[PDB]
Amino acid sequence: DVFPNKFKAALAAKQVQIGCWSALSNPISTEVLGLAGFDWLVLDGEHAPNDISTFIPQLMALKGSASAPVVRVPTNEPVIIKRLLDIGFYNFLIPFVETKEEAELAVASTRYPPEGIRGVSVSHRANMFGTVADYFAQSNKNITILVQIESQQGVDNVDAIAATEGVDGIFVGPSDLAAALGHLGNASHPDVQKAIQHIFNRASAHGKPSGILAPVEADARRYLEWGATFVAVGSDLGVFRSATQKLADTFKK
Amino acid sequence: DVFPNKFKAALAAKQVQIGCWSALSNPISTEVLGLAGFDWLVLDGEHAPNDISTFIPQLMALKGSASAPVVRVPTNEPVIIKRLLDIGFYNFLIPFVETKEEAELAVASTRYPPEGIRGVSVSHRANMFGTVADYFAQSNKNITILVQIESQQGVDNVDAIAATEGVDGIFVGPSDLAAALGHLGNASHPDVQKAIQHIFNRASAHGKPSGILAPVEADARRYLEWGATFVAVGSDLGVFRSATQKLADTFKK
Amino acid sequence: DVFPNKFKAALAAKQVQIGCWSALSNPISTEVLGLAGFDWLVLDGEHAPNDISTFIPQLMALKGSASAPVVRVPTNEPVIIKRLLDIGFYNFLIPFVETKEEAELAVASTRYPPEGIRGVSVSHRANMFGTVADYFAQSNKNITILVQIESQQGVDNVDAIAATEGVDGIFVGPSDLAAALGHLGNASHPDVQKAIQHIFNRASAHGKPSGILAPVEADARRYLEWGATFVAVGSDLGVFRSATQKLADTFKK
Amino acid sequence: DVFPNKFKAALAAKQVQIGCWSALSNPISTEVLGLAGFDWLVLDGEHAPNDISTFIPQLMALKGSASAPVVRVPTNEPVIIKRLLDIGFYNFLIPFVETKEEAELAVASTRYPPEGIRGVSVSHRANMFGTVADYFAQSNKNITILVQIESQQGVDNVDAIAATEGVDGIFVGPSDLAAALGHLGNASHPDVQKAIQHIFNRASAHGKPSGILAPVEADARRYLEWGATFVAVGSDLGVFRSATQKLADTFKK
Amino acid sequence: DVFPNKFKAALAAKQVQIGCWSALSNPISTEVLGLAGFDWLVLDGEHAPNDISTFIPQLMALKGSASAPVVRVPTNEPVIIKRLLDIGFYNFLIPFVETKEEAELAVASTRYPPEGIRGVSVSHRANMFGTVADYFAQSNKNITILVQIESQQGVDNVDAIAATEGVDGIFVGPSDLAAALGHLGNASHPDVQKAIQHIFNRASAHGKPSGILAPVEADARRYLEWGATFVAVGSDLGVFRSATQKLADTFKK
Amino acid sequence: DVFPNKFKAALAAKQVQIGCWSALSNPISTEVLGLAGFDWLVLDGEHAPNDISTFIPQLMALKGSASAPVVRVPTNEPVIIKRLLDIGFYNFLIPFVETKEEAELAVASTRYPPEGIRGVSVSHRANMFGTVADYFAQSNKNITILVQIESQQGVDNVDAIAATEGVDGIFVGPSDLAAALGHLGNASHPDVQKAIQHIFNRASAHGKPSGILAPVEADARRYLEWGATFVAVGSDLGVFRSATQKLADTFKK
Ligand SMILES: [Mg+2]
Ligand SMILES: [Mg+2]
Ligand SMILES: [Mg+2]
Ligand SMILES: [Mg+2]
Ligand SMILES: [Mg+2]
Ligand SMILES: [Mg+2]
Repeated sequence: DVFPNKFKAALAAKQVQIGCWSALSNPISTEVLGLAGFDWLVLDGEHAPNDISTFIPQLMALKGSASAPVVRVPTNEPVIIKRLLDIGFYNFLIPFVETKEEAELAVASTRYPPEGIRGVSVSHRANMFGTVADYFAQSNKNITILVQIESQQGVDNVDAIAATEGVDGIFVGPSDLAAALGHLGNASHPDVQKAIQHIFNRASAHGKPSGILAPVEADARRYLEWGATFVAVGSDLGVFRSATQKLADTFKK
Repeated sequence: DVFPNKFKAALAAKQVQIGCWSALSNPISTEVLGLAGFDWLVLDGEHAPNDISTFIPQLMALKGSASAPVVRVPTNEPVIIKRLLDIGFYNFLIPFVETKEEAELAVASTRYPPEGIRGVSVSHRANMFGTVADYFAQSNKNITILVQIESQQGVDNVDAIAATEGVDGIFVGPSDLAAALGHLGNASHPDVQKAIQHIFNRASAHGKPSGILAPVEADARRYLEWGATFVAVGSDLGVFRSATQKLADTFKK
Repeated sequence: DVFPNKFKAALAAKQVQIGCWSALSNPISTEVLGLAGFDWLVLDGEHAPNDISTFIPQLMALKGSASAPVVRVPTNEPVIIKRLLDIGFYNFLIPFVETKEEAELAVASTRYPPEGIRGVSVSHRANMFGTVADYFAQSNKNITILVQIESQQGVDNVDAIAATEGVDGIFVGPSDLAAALGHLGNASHPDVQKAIQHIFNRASAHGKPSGILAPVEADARRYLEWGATFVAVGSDLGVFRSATQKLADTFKK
Repeated sequence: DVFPNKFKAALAAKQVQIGCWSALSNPISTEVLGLAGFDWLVLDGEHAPNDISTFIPQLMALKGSASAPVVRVPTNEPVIIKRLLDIGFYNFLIPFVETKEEAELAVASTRYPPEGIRGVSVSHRANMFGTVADYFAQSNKNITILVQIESQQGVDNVDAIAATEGVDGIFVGPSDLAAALGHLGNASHPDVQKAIQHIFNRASAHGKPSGILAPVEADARRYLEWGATFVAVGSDLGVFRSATQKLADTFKK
Repeated sequence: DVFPNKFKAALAAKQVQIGCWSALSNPISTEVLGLAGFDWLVLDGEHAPNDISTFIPQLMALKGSASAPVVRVPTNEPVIIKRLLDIGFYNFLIPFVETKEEAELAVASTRYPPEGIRGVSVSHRANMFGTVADYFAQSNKNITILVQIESQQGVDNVDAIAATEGVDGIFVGPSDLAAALGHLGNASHPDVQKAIQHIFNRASAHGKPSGILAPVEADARRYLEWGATFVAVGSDLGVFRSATQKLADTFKK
Repeated sequence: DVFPNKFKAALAAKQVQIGCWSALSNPISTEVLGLAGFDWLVLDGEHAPNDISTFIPQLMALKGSASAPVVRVPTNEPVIIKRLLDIGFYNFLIPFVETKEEAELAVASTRYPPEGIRGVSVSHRANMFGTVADYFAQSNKNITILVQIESQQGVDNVDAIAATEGVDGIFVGPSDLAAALGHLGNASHPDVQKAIQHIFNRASAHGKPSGILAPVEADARRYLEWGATFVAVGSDLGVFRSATQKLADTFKK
């Protein structure tokens, strides 16, 4: 049931995918998170204490969950992507995608030659140790590549990036984008808001779905109205912090 | 700093202490939990996958937190209590205390001879490796013992148990008490509610504060009105499960 | 999905169940082991370095596997069984069951009151954090109890043990039985073989299936012919040791 | 290589064995500790955060070290001893041995039937997965049992305990003995010193070597003069705490 | 109490800071190390088995310690620095800083745009999950950057490096410097000694404090006399090795 | 006994070395794997979930094994090699070695200046914390460098690569080579077979031994006949998968 990648297809079909970020970096809470019904969960390897050692336990925790696991790599480089592919990730979120070349490299990092440069191994979690049918051929067509536009250069080259073959979705990272535009900590600033819609619009111009992280409901709904389809509406860490604080406050004397 | 035990003092003063249960068994989420402001947190070793290997990481995660760490032991026996004391626990929740003798044994398990049977070690987290002043003497007077009345025999012997020297609080375990009274999964049944009130009354009669676990706000508020002072109003697990499901439902209905 | 317990049903139907022991105590190899197709896998907590900290990772590794996970507890006592139940084990192998009383205690340790003495918790892996329907009621009828007859007293009391309500299967532990009969390391001795057949006969007399661990194919096949139905035919450790040595020998003689 | 047990032989010969306690509970520092040249190292499972999960890593860290690994069990009970034996421990320190019966039980817990009650497993670290020659037979004669006399009853019954077959050494636990004699934290009190000498004398009377833990050089040297042969002269924790504080003080006064 | 960074200020004030290296890579011994009173502790990620998985446990172990935690990164590259910042490190030691450009990149790696290129996340250990006041603004002014001059190129460009804005301290790595000058294993060679004082002197010429690692007391004091202020006087590993060996030797027969 | 490197010498002597790949990434099974008698074991860090955290436990597990540990790095870059050297690896397998420059960099990454660029540390597992005699000098001559030729560029430059000083062996990675030649998943294709023998032949032309991974016996023997000497004949993962599946199939009804 590994292939076809249902998430990748849903995205292409322009269907709304509701997601949740994951930074708690442990299999116990992540197993619980997998019961919520989110369409996709982002195991953050860039801003959370996640790595191969924590990723496998969480992927195992998510076995049976309807949620599509997505790894947000620490950076766009071929080696860590090679390693994350074999441990079982079929969907990737690439931070700071600033040029056409970088978008091409990200895609190539997930495809075996001649299409890409992915290193070959005959047995691992990805092909469930040789039990995944026609693995080598099917893998090349079933990896989701979501590139993050969150820098001025990325915005400048958004068209070339979105036009890149293999780039399945254009994702806006609000915090870094805001910082890039001189508005650190203030993504709601008008100029950042304009940049966001511009990114969504250019994604659409190239037939690629757009996405974003929006933990504030009002923002998430506005982005959805603007045409975004794969929207992360919060994070396990954020809801845990908020919910635990609220419970304590409710009884505060 | 370690001593005097403020939590123990707060209980003796019959001051309200709002707590939260912990079963996520990992230092990452627990550090966040420590920011909530709960007066006490129960690291569950009876019904959650916690053990000494997970307890120390979480105790370290809670260093600096205003929340008093309390360990709920897997069972009332000397050995594990001996080990939990040395790793840094100064507050204990003892499950299934059904007789005066069992109450006395729990207390004795936390005190050095001649008062108790606690094994002696000269350096460990508890005396912060020899840096806690007058440790041996002060330790015996600074351990909190909270006994759980959650069985028919426990209810029958509640007076002798509450009258036991060293028993700092009388805690009601709703689920086991309900089951013991023939109402598994129905702690709201009048038979159970009546026993709870009775337990609270007898704790008061012997000058000991009473407590209970009540994840439903209405229940927690009723128990507080009845006079319980150390009330756990939820769990990190319950809060996490509910909050994540809620976020998903908000967008997926 | 969790209930009804198919393994328990298969045993009641006297259907053959081929199992494999597990002592490698890690999620990496165990996930691979789950692909083999064994009807049941025994995560050994008595003679292998397994504990709750290693059990959950392996249970997660086995999610989706057709193999029924069975835990062989370190000893027949209430507390550890209580803890193993909540982390997600629905099938148990109990070592050294020597009397009717011990058999009854093992069964009781897995059932909530009034039928048993199992401690109650409202959320854990066992009820998949509150998502298992009618959990409390169904759990009591869906736990498999396999008792090990591996001592002289166990043999003497095999009838009373097999007649005990809740005892789902009569399992022979070859090594301990051989030692108990004065033939340490020689389970093939006629004295031992005779006791095994006798045990199988008495299990059948009380309508309970019998089982045994037999890493030698000829032995396993003989025991199956004698009528044993849940037979462990090897271990991940034994298989690994043998296969790796064999590969090396093929080239180094 | 595994057998014969050289440490056990050294004790029988009444040869001095200098040991060091270990509580740092991790393989990194323990590997370094194994380079020190101590005759024996005690991996403390009673007063340090050690358990099977930390024991195997440290045993592996000590492979090749001339130091004999000794585990100090959390308590004198059959089950944990059974488990510690299989993971690779051949030398045991038993806390609170107070009667002849308890001494006999500790010994029996390490020997296979008919001599003892040790559970049988055909492959584990102890027999290095089936590579230790004549394992079953040799194991029964190669386990070291060191009993701790550290309670008033233990002192009263020291003769019967020392006379017990299988008891290889009589070890004095200073801290618990002092506490038992009403001198908590004052093992130097004459009452305690007198009991120690008496214990040493009775061990000698029954042809068994005596030992003790003495982190203060003057104390260790006095005990050696009195006739103790297996003396732990410190702990990795005590040495580390002292040495690091000393280095800091050298520059900060 | 996260900001202001007291260590960073102390350094700027030219106050002597006594430090200790840490390579034991575990929270147990590191918690003990934090009680010694060192002004700073270097959790080595370049030559010790430390990484994100070991760093968080040790940072938690150091909560409450007066010692300022400093991470010595594996190499000077933006990605690992990004990750180490979010896990809670506010002080960095950068190995092999050989050019002005590299010094600039190291500084920029720790500052949010427009000042630097640090990736943005709204919740993590660094801002204690949103509880650190005015975090985004304050963080950019509270990160300590200590660059290592330990290569011939670094020596050649020491002036440009020390003149770089954001470079708070010039640290000499003796072992690599010695090797670079053709004196591997002999930092005491006259030419290496001259290079060291030259580095200290150029640091001073640009108003930046100088530092070095000197486990031999005589060397540490000489360097202090030469004007160095942040001097690491040993390591947890070195003192442990020395102290354990000395204890054993003291009793060697 | 660390130096001289016996494996490195055996290779130079053109002696056949039978190896086995390791991807199970845990110390339990790897300790067992070390008993098989393979001449070398490759702890895979490129296609298996291995890293520093898993490498040290496995190296400790292999202490006492006659098998030479070899790490296959995730990629050819100086930083991870620096780190792997200090943790105790003396033999390296470098993936995708495509040019003379890259071969030179790999060699240099393992040698201290002036020969190479290896970073210097005075105490770590590699010099067993200062106990390895004449370490600094001997290390530079005792590291085995095995470069992988598994790309078209590597084949084109095989002569320059094999001629590089310090390159001890030319290893063919079949899967990547096949993919590079347009035959993904089909290394048996005639053109790949020709490329393999060509690589072996060019290795010989420069006096360097050749090696390859060949899990199919017929292939391994053919390669040996072609002149290859360090041949990996399988993997722990592959044999485990095959052997466990076979055992289950043997009894399948
Ligand atoms: Mg971003
Ligand atoms: Mg309860
Ligand atoms: Mg048995
Ligand atoms: Mg003691
Ligand atoms: Mg250096
Ligand atoms: Mg390859």
